[PDB]
Amino acid sequence: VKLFRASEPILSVLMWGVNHTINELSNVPVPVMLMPDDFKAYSKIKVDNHLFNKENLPSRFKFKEYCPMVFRNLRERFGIDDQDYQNSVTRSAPINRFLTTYDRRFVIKTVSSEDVAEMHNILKKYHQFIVECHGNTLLPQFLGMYRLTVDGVETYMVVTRNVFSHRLTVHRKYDLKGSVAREASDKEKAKDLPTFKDNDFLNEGQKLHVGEESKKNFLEKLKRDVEFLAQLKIMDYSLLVGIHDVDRAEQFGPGEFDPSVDVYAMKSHESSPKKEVYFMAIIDILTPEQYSKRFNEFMSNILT
Amino acid sequence: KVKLFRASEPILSVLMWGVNHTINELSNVPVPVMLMPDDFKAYSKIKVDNHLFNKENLPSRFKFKEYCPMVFRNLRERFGIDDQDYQNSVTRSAPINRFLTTYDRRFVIKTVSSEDVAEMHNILKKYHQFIVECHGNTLLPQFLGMYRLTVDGVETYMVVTRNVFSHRLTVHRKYDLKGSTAREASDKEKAKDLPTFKDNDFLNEGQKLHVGEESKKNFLEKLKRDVEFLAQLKIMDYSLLVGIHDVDRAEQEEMEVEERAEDPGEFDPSVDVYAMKSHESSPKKEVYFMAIIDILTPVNPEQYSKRFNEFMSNILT
Ligand SMILES: Nc1nc2c(ncn2[C@@H]2O[C@H](COP(=O)(O)O)[C@@H](O)[C@H]2O)c(=O)[nH]1
Ligand SMILES: Nc1nc2c(ncn2[C@@H]2O[C@H](COP(=O)(O)O)[C@@H](O)[C@H]2O)c(=O)[nH]1
Ligand SMILES: Nc1nc2c(ncn2[C@@H]2O[C@H](COP(=O)(O)O)[C@@H](O)[C@H]2O)c(=O)[nH]1
Ligand SMILES: Nc1nc2c(ncn2[C@@H]2O[C@H](COP(=O)(O)O)[C@@H](O)[C@H]2O)c(=O)[nH]1
Ligand SMILES: Nc1nc2c(ncn2[C@@H]2O[C@H](COP(=O)(O)O)[C@@H](O)[C@H]2O)c(=O)[nH]1
Repeated sequence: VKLFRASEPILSVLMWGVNHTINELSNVPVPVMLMPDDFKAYSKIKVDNHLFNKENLPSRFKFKEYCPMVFRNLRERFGIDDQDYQNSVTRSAPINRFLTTYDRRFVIKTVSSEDVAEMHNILKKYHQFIVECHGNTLLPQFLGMYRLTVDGVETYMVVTRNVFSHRLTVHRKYDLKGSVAREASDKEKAKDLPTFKDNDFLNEGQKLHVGEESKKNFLEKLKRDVEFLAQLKIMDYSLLVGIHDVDRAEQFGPGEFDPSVDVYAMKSHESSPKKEVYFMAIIDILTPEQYSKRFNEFMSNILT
Repeated sequence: KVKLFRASEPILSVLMWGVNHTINELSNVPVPVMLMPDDFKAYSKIKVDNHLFNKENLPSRFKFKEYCPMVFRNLRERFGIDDQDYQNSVTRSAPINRFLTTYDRRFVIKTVSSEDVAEMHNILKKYHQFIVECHGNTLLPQFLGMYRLTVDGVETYMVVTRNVFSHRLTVHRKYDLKGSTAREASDKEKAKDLPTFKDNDFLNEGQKLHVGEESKKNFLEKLKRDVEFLAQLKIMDYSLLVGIHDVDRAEQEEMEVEERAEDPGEFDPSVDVYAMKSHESSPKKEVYFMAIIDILTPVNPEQYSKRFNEFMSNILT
C-alpha cells in the first residue's frame, strides 16, 4: 500500500502523479520512433474526490505530464527502468524548491513557466543529441516534467538524475563557470555544505586527479556537450563538482560505488594525492561561443 | 501484461479504463474496520484530457465517476469476490452483449437511468446492512459497483452485478416471473433464440422445477426475508429470473461443437451462486438459476411481496 504520505500536499500529489502516469504508460506500447506530435503532447488528469481518500491526498487536484513518450524514451536511453523511477518517487516522500527522492537517486527541481517553455524549445534537439551521444553526456539528464495544480496554484517540476552519489557523502562542492569573478559570501561560508565558485577553487589551487584515462573521456564529453549548448545559443550554465574524501567518511566499503548508478563519479588516481571520489556534471541549461570555449578551457585546466 | 482497453465503442474502453483505475487506486487504500456514514454519500471522480497521446483506444477526453467506492469494495468482499478478479474480468478483454456481460460471463453490467442511481443511494445503507446480517446469502441482486461515464459530453450510468446465470453452463430456457394477476411473451419474443417467457407461459406449460426439499427450504427462507426486505422499502414490480439448463442437451451441444471445430452438470456453488441441481428423482437432469432482479426502478409493496412469494413457492418441488 502506497499512502503518498508527505510533509506537504504538493509532495503527495507529486507521488500520486508519478505513480499514475508511470502505471498508465505501462499500458502504452513502446513506439518504433518518436514523432513530432510527441514533443507537443501531454497528459492531464483532474481529480475531484468527495469524502474519499482524503487522508494524505487533497480531494481536488490536477496533474499534467509533458511529452510523456519523449521523457519515457529519455529514461530508457539513460539506462533507467520505469518501475525503479516510480519506486524512487513513491515508496517514500521526497526530501529536502529543491528535493531529492527518498533514496537520493533523483533530483526534483521546481521551475518556472518560462523554464518549461524553454524545455519544449530544446527538447527535440536535446533528444536527438542524447541519441547521437548514446546517453554518454555531462548534460542534465531530464527524466520527466510535470505541472501540479493544488489549491488553485500551478507548480512546475523537472526531474533529473542526481549529479552526486546517492550513497557517498560529498565533502565539498563547487559551482564553476569559467567566467568576471565570483566567490562565496560570508553568509554562504557558514553552511555545513558550502557552494564555492571559480575563484575560491583557483585560489585554493586544488586540482582533481583522475589520471589520463578518465581525463580523456571527460574532456571528450565536455567539449561535445558545450558545443551542443553553444549550437543552441544557451549560456550561464555551470559545472557542478562534488568531492567525497574517503578517509574522512571512513572516520559497504570506503570509496565503493556502482558506476551504473553513480553515473558521474570518478575515482582519484593512484599516483595522485589524497584519496577521493569526484562527481562532475553540467547543470542549469535552461535560459554563446565565447562562453563555451571559456568554460571548456577553465574546466580543462582542472584535471591533471 | 499490457492492457489496451481495445473495444468496439469508446464507452466500453472507458469502462475498462475506469474499473482498472479505481480498483488499482483502491489497492492503495487500507481496509477500514467499519464503514462510516460518509462512505454512503462519497464518490470519486477523475477527468482525463490527453493531447496527442494515448489515443489509439481511449478517447482523448472523458470522465469517470465511482459512487460510494468504499461501500462497493466491502460488498464485493462480502460476496466472496476478490478485487483483482473483478478488475481482470472487466479489463482483460472487452465486455460483450445496454446490457453487457464481462468476457468471461461472471459479471453483468447494466446501463441505468439517473433515477436508478438515485434509488441505489436511497436504499444503499439498508441494503448493506441486510447483506451484513444475511451473510451475503440472498436472492437479491449482488451490487459490486456503480459508475458514471462521460464520453462526448454524454453521461452513462452503469451498475455491476453478479450474473444470475452460470458463467459456464448454457441456459436453455428462461422466465421472468412477477406473480401478477395477464403476463405473456409476444409473438415477437417467442421468435428469438432465447425468449424471455413469463408467468402465464410458465403456468401453461405446466413447468415445474424439481430441486428437492432441502434446497427448496433454503431457497424459500431466502425468498421470504428478501421480499420482506423489499416490501419494507418502497420497492415494487421486481421479478424472479429463472434460467433452466438441460444437462443432456448441453452434453450433446458440446459434442457437436467439437465435431465442427475439428474440421457436467456440476458447478461451483461459490461461483454459480444462484444454481441448484435437480432432485435425483427429476424427469431429466437439469440445473436451475433463480434470483430476484429489477429492484431499483421503484397493489402495493406488502401485497406484492406476499403474492410474488406465493407464486415463487409454487414454482418448485
Ligand atoms: N545533490 C544535488 N545538488 C544539486 C544538484 N544540482 C544542483 N544542486 C545544488 O542545489 C542547489 C540549488 O540548485 P540550482 O538553484 O542551481 O538549481 C545548489 O547548491 C546546487 O549546487 C544535484 O543534481 N544534486
Ligand atoms: N446529485 C445529487 N443528488 C442528490 C444528492 N442527495 C440526494 N439527491 C437527490 O435529490 C432528490 C431528493 O433527495 P432527498 O434529500 O429528498 O432524499 C433525489 O432525486 C435524490 O436522488 C446528492 O448528494 N447529489
Ligand atoms: N440520494 C443521493 N442521490 C444522489 C447522490 N448523488 C447523485 N445522486 C442522484 O443520482 C443521479 C445522478 O447523479 P449525478 O452523479 O449525475 O450528479 C441523480 O438522480 C442524483 O440526484 C447522492 O449522494 N445521494
Ligand atoms: N444473462 C443474464 N441476463 C439477465 C440478467 N438480468 C437480466 N437479464 C436479462 O436481460 C434483459 C434485460 O434486462 P432487464 O430489463 O431486467 O434489465 C432481459 O432479457 C433479462 O431477462 C442476468 O443477470 N444475466
Ligand atoms: N439426444 C441426442 N441427440 C443426438 C445425439 N447424437 C446426435 N443427435 C442429434 O441427431 C441429429 C444428428 O446429429 P449429428 O450426429 O449429425 O451430429 C442432431 O439433431 C443431433 O443433435 C445424442 O447422442 N443424443
